[PDB]
Amino acid sequence: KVFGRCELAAAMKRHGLDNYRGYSLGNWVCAAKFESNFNTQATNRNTDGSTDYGILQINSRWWCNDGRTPGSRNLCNIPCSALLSSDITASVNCAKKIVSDGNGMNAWVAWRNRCKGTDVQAWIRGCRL
Repeated sequence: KVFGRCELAAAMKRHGLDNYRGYSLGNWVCAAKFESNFNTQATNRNTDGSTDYGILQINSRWWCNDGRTPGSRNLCNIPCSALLSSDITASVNCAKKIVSDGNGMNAWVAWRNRCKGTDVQAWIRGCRL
């Protein structure tokens, strides 16, 4: 499922991301934008052979189980599959653990590189929230 910009913000907000660990709703929408382009089914192979999954491209080395990542962890105790469904619950829940991990939203390289310090409020401009 490809979410619309405000439709993702709404779902995100309903699942308690709005200001989670201090990161306002605009940051999470910006990060989704650049990680998956609002598509739940986005996957991408990292060079180490782990795979990034979902709206927020959550990595299998640490956070989910895909059975094809030698030496990895499944710290969100989910199949990476869960991160690709229309229902963003698993994704949001697993984002919450990642962003709590000590490094904040920097855990997402695209957010650091493309969202950090930008007018992130733009991403929620004009949404019924």
